[PDB]
Amino acid sequence: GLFGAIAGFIENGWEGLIDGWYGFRHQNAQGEGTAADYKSTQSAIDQITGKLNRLIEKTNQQFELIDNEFTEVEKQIGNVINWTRDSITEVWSYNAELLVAMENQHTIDLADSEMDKLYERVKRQLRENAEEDGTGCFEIFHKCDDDCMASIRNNTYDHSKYREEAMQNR
Amino acid sequence: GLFGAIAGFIENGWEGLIDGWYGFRHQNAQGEGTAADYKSTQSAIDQITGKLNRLIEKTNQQFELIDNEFTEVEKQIGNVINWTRDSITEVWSYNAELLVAMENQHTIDLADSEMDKLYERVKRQLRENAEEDGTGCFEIFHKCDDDCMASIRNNTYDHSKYREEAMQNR
Amino acid sequence: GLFGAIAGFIENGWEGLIDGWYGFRHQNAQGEGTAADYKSTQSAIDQITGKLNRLIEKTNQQFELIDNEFTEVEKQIGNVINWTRDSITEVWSYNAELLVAMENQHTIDLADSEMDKLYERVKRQLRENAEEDGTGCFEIFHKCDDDCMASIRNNTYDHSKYREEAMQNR
Amino acid sequence: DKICLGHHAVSNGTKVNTLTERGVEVVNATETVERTNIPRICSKGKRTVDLGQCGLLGTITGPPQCDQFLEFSADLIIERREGSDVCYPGKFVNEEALRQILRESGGIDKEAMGFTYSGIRTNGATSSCRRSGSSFYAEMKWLLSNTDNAAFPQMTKSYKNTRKNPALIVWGIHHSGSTAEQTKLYGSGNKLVTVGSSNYQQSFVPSPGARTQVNGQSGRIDFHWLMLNPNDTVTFSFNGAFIAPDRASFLRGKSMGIQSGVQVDADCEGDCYYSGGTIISNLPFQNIDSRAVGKCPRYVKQRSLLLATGMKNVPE
Amino acid sequence: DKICLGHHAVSNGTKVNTLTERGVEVVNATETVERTNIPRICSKGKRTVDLGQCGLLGTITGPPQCDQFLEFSADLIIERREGSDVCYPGKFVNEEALRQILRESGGIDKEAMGFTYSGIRTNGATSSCRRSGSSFYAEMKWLLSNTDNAAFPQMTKSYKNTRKNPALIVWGIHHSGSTAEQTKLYGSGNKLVTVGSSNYQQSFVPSPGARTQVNGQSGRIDFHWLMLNPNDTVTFSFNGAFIAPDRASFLRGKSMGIQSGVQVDADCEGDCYYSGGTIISNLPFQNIDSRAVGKCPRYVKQRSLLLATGMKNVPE
Amino acid sequence: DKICLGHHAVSNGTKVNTLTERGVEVVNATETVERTNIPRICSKGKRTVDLGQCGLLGTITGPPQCDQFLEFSADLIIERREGSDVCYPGKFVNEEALRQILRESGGIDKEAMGFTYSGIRTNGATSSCRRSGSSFYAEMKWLLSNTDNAAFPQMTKSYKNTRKNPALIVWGIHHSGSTAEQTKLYGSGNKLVTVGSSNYQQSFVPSPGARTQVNGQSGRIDFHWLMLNPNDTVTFSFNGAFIAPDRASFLRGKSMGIQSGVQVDADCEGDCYYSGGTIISNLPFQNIDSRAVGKCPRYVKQRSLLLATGMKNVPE
Ligand SMILES: *[C@@H]1O[C@H](CO)[C@@H](O)[C@H](O)[C@H]1NC(C)=O
Ligand SMILES: *[C@@H]1O[C@H](CO)[C@@H](O)[C@H](O)[C@H]1NC(C)=O
Ligand SMILES: *[C@@H]1O[C@H](CO)[C@@H](O)[C@H](O)[C@H]1NC(C)=O
Repeated sequence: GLFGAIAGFIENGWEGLIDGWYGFRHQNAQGEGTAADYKSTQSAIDQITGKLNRLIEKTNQQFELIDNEFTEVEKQIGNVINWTRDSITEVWSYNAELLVAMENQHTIDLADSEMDKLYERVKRQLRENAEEDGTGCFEIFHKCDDDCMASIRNNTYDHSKYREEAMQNR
Repeated sequence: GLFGAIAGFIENGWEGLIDGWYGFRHQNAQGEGTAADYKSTQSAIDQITGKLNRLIEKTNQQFELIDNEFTEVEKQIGNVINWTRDSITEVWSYNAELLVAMENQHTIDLADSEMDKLYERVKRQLRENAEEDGTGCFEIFHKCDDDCMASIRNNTYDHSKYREEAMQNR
Repeated sequence: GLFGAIAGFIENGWEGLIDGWYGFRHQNAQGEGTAADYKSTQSAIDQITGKLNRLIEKTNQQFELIDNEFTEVEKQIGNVINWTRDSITEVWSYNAELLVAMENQHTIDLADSEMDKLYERVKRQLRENAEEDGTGCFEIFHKCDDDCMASIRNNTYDHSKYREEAMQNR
Repeated sequence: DKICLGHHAVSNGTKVNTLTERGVEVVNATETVERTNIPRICSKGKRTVDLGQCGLLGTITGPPQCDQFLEFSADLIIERREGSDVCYPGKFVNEEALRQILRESGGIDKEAMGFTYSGIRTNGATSSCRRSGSSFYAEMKWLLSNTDNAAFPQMTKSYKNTRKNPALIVWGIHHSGSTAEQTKLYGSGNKLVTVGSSNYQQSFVPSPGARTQVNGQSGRIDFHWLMLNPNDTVTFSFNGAFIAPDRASFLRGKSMGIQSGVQVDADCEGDCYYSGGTIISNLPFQNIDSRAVGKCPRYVKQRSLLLATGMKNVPE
Repeated sequence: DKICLGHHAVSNGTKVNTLTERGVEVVNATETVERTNIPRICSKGKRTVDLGQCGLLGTITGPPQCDQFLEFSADLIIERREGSDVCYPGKFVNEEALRQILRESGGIDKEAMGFTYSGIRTNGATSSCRRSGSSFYAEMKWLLSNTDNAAFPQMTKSYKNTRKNPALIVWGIHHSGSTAEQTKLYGSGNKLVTVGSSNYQQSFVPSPGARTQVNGQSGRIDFHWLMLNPNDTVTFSFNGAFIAPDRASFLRGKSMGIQSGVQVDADCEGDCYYSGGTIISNLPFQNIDSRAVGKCPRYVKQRSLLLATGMKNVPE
Repeated sequence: DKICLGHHAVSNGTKVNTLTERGVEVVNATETVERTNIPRICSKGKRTVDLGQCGLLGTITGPPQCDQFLEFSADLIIERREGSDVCYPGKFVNEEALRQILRESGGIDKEAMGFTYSGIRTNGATSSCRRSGSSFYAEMKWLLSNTDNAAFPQMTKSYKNTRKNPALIVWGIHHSGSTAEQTKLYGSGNKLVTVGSSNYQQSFVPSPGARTQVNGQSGRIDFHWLMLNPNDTVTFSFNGAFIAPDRASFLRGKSMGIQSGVQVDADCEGDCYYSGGTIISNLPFQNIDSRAVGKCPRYVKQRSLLLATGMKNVPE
């Protein structure tokens, strides 16, 4: 939680959000709706994908036998070979464990960031017509019919339309 | 300072804060108090601990002699051995230096993050009853008795109680 | 875009900003001006510099011949040598590609952070005298003559001077 | 009144490790270390050779077993635990260097060395190299004295590699079971075999005497081999105990040798092989065989290293 | 009026490096590269062997020094700079291979090879292998002709490994200080020693002649060794210059060998050893000995690499 | 009314790779993998030696080619494809070990070994080692019998290293083109050469016989070499076929050897050399020669790895 959204100021995830990774859940006069956000969901996805594309990789370098499983090579040479190979195992095993931990840290942090980024986008959309409840909700100081909610999701909410009324609920 | 709080908009640390890593310092009618925040302090600590737990590690791989300190092995073989070992020294020396620098970068940034996260938590708590002084203070537009400050630290500050008065100090 | 500013809520860069990396572009009564911000620009630069300093590095370890280009060494030994060297080539090639990708990720994110940090600095400066347009602009609810703009850039904008008026444009 | 934003979760996510914390539950993860075998050498697409009873070095000298393989072609060569390079008891000097050379050679193209012999037996044979009863290494002439105890003529033979690649030249030194049998086969008095080119230069004395009864023989054959450069020439000086090459070997193209204990299968396609199968995987790591060969995922100690592919998982 | 939040600081923090900046001051840091020795081989918990004067290879042949160690048991074996494998001057063929084999063997269990000899001296001795004045390698019979210049009988001896593990077999070839002393010990005319199993097959001629006066001798003993498989058999053919095995050696369990210059200590417990001590540490890196052995921290060039364990430090 | 903040951009930025995305356009980047050669051994600052026709091992034995180089001094030594260690046909036992020893030696300081000979020829020569017509390895005396077929006296020679460093000692074994020419040069009957110190101990028999006609000779010289410790002593026992050292070699200081195919240049300064030039670069990686030597950038498979040095680039 480098960004403090996921597993942070948002209390927990929505096991119902089967539509995408991020989303809005509104409550108005008409009832209550949950919708997923394509842009943020898709970005988080694009990025994790990119990680995969990079990590699912084949090096075009062939390695051949220097050992012999059937008739064991000379002891000193085979011992040097065993030592080199074991040392190399140590390096890659480390490289793998580190790579995976670092990548998981960054993946999680990245998702947290995408959440924050979305929240802050909506916050910016509202401007002065809503206040932050601190749990990842915006209390809207005007009346938000289902078309309004929709407008907030498709980023077409004009704060000017509702400024007077909302402000007036000072 | 990926987050700009520590060594950022907060001017500097408090050599007096012997209680924890993060904390509130209030000034009200009754005087002036400093207290530490358990949750944020404890999170930063938990994480650095986890780093340590991972980095203080023993590999269960034995390595034996292929060399000889007393009667030097054959030159060509011992030269190949010296070359392999020196190359492997190069790799681990790099791996160590990089690991440490990357881990220090992330540690610092993570602390910065925990500071921001706390600040923003209080901001969220206060809602509309306070304004941001930009130095990492909140000027409260109402009267904050020691019980009030306490409530802000134990997260029990109800902004509703003071909204009228604070707002009214427009 | 870990921070969502660069290639984020700011729509795009300014091909005209030849002064520095970050900057303010204001529009007032008297016209329209663009200026660069020394502090943020210089910080992003200081850091990428630090990366370079670390990455442009020479190891003071000499490596000598164990091979022979003219008269090829014994097959088994030279095959072991070829295998060790090729394995080490695999490790460094990986270390290099990873180092570069990780460093580019962090560099980008760091710049994004510096942008955010600057924005938020100005936001903090304004306090209550301006509102966030969401494109990385501050609409100022008072009159900002060129000296005022200047004051905002050299960090000498006193919000007290303009609070009454700006607020009053509620 | 209100609009809230959130993120998904699942009831049962999977745990992964991070820089900072062990076993954090995230939504989805994927495996990074391959553990999945295919108990069959995936030969499809490449020309394969299974040697079975044949030993690899044997494909040059040509004892009974390797009669199938005296001129083989390959892309993939397969050694088997039961393989043997030998019929009449003996080791190859520098055996493994040669084995490695052969495993990458794409097969061998054999060719006569034009050796003619005067006033001696060319047809030495034994009850170990069985075919028509007693015989010998189909590429080696067992040079013997004209009749028992007849002093073996001091001879010299010679061969020029007249091709663009180099030539593999094998010869053998018969160490007799007793001083009696040596002088029975080659005549009394000292014996030497000298071998020289421009690269090579070495020489051999036979060592008669009794060793353990491997294959019903007590004496042994020391096999020696050299590489012969284009335009170069080999010379043999000898007066006994010399098992002569009849043909020389040339390397065709390129290949890869593996030591397998499992079936072939030209249905599936592969590129990483290990003694007990094939490893087909996209994963950048494997935990199967340290020693596996071909184009391979890096070998690591770790059974599993799960790579998160989803956000922190925080259920209700 | 106001509530402020902050973080701690200390007047004197410590500097660490980051991806981006060198020597940034953070609150607390911890060391990551171990530099801390213990000038003593931490032997506690494991059965130790200090050889001192004894040389490791010696424990097979058994010169004076190694009489303590002819049947030793170990978990940890310790070579000392003064150790010696030899009393009568001579090298071991493939010495270091063998040394490595012994350092991991858990000790040796010796056993008679049942060699009986007819009509020759079995009791050859020398003023170098001191005990009761002159003696020999307590595991080797110095076979000599029945009296001076007496032609040494052509002999053959044999031994079957009848155990589940393999058997270490050492023998020696005496190279006499002069042709005179050779024919004085074994009689005139050529001499050969042949050695064969199924694995092995090799042979030896003595090389009489004068070399530098090591230990007051001019001639040398070449020690040769082979490993003998379960069910297998060794055969020796010879007529002189042959230093015969009396017993064969078997490997007990498992162990680790170190080359130390420092005292033992069964008070402290350890797992990483280097020539000048023991390394007990949790740290994942060390800067002590490139060559250190056991279960060890990775060796690095760097004296110190400080790992920050606290936030950026910004004092007043 | 308004103040806006932003960042710069450029129309044409450059693409780099990140953990998350391939080929993202950022403002400025810099190259990280060096590809830039200098077709010339940058010798300035360091004392150089180009051997050309001389072979490195030759600088000890001293055939015609290496007469320039019998006592050379260097910091950087340079082998050339045409170099040769030999005039009269023959190999060096353990050649490459020695080559490596010499490439780091800072040069050689030669010194007489005080060998005197009685009642034999000291001045053997041949039509291969051309100078004044026929000659020999300017550091080796070709010891010959006093006249044809004259039995070669059994001799012994000896040398003590009386310096603080060790001493390089080379000697040779002449394998004659025929048994006839051997007994023509050294007399009939067996021949042995034994060589011993405290470190070393080995011996040689000549192997007469005909090999391929390299340099117009059919027999060969086996060169052998040993290292001789301070205070130590070498002894040679022999009765023919022995090519004697006249002088011994000592190692001056320190140097580095390279195998180059390109010109020297004492104008430019360097520290990383590869067969086809010099690599001067700050870059931490190179794609030029796997095998390059000196103080070098790590070798990597990748042609280019661009490291972003500027922000994400977003033009209008
Ligand atoms: C190398 O390790 C393998 C483990 O599979 C072992 O079988 C072999 O004996 C080792 N080689 C030697 C001789 O040290
Ligand atoms: C190997 O390097 C060590 C130093 O670590 C040195 O003491 C030794 O002489 C070298 N030996 C060989 C043959 O590499
Ligand atoms: C090692 O590789 C080089 C080129 O990469 C090749 O020329 C050489 O033949 C190889 N060595 C052996 C003996 O395989």
